[PDB]
Amino acid sequence: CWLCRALIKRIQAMIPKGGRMLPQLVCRLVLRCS
Repeated sequence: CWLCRALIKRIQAMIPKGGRMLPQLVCRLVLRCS
């Protein structure tokens, strides 16, 4: 009478995630024109 321990380890595999590069430098940083 347990098994539920399997659903829990599942959440364990779904905890991943991140992202976030933010490459706006050259965009508004250059605008040399000259």
